[PDB]
Amino acid sequence: LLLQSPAVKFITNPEFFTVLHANYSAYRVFTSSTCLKHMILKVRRDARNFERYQHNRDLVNFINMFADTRLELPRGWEIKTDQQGKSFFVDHNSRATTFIDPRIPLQNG
Repeated sequence: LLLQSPAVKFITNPEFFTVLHANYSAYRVFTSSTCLKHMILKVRRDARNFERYQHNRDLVNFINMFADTRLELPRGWEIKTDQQGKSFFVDHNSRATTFIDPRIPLQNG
């Protein structure tokens, strides 16, 4: 499940670590964690782990560091927002909701 999600595509992409190192603060979040780094490495080894960790707040916040909110949302996605302005993302294509912004890199192999 979720093997074609933007988050799995990004985390398991050949160039994930290049994109990570190019974002210094994201690099700090990854490098200095224990649990987040462990979860990212588990997903990279076995992508089934992403669905298992999909709503984990630290994983969501980390992947959202890479979101480019200047881009259009991809076809079929909708943003909804909290009274507190927290955004969530509905992929009406797969009828699934996530806190992770689909406008993250490394989506196409």
